[PDB]
Amino acid sequence: WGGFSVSNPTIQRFFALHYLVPFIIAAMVIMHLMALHIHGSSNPLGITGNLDRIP
Amino acid sequence: EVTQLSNGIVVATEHNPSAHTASVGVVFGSGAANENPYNNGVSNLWKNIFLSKENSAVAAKEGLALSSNISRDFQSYIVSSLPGSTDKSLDFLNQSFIQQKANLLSSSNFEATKKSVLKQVQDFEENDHPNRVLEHLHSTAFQNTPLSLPTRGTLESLENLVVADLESFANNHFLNSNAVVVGTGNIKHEDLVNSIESKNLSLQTGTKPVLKKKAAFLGSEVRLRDDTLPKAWISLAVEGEPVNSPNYFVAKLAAQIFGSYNAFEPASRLQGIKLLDNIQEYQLCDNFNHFSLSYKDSGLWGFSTATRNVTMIDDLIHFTLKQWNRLTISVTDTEVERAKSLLKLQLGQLYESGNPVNDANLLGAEVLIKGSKLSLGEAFKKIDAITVKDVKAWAGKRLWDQDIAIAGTGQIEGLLDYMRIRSDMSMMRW
Ligand code: HEM
Repeated sequence: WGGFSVSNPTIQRFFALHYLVPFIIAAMVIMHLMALHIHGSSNPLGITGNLDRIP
Repeated sequence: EVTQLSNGIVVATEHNPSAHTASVGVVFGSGAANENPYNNGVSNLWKNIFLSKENSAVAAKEGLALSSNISRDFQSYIVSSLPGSTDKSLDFLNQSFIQQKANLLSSSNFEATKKSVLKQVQDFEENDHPNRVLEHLHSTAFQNTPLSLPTRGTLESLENLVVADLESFANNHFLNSNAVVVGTGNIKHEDLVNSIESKNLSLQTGTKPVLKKKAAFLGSEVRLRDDTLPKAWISLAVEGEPVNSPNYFVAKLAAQIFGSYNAFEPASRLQGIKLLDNIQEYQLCDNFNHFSLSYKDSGLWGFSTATRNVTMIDDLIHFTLKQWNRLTISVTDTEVERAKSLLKLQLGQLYESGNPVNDANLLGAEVLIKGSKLSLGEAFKKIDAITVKDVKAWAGKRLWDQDIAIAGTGQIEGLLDYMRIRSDMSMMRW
């Protein structure tokens, strides 16, 4: 809280955090697409998809 | 000089006193486009019957050599001999091919020829990739139209034939109004006409069947992928010009601009072809060539290539099609000047080779469409008259944003989808 309850020290640090975290999500999405690229997407049949690929 | 007389059958002759051989032949205006998917391969079977062991033996006893050629628009049967014996070739052609066909269509001979042709077609379909890829390109370009039937015939259809199909085809297509009698080498036109007149040499009545559908081009592709082969073979083409088009020679020159390339010959790496500047660095291909093929109803303009770089196919196709794009907008005069002389030498060897069989085939196939044979000299002036504006006008019509046909086999997994290739036919920067 930065104090004894929710007051000025709370909101003023909640906003500066709110501007930061989306830049962390954007960095985790980059790491999220890095783990998606090693093996690729799946298909609804649940079987191998390496036989028929399109760009 | 080329001399043609319409008396009797259309008789064409090209005299060359220097040659030590003479060819006499018959060229028919029917080909693999005159047959249907159920008797496909009847022309090849007729060819192999004319080339059978007994017929060839009786021919070679007199001292004669037999040639047969099957194509989309004509069938050629040629007898070649020494200049003194040119009259004997007519006698053999009359006695064997024309007058009687019962002996050649016996049961045992037909079965043996059928089994040999089946073996040949079976070997072709599995162990000859660059040519069967071109055959599939034809079959996918002109599908459901006469021009797409393979000239050798399919394996499944060749089994169903009997002698009845052969004799029916002979009745329907071997006619006086469909035939040209050709003479090449050391023979005179007057002597040839006199020799024909002494005999009857009548083929049949006439009125060959007329096809109900004219050949049409469809943008399409066929992929025959096989991962047990070491390379990938690819043939790509667009619609071209037919025979008797005003833009025939412009088409051949535009083809000659890009030419052919072999990676292992040291000289062909120094050619003025600018395309090589993009290919040579990463060894994209082993060989390529460019073609402008013309038929009676339509044509094909494109290239064919083979490569072991199975991971860089799209780069090869991309660079080739960007070189094609350059024709419409920014072709330069030096390119055309080099192309003129390269084409003239290219046409020069084709029409002026020593072997008279090629001359006979060309003259017979030419007079069956044009009605006369263009001279070598008049060919050059049209070649020399070609300018940059003509090349741009032809390219803006025939290959700018036009449908394509593709056929490939082997490790063609790197070959991208159809649309990605189709989009490369324009630049989008112009
Ligand atoms: C901004 C947030 C996110 C973005 C932009 C994102 C983007 C993507 C993309 C582009 C793919 C590949 C395409 C697809 O499968 O549809 C993917 C796959 C996947 N994502 Fe996400 N994702 C996000 C959040 C999440 C979350 C929150 C989860 C799980 C709680 C998740 C789990 C997955 C899984 C399991 C796959 C694989 C699906 C498959 O291959 O069938 N993602 N993601």
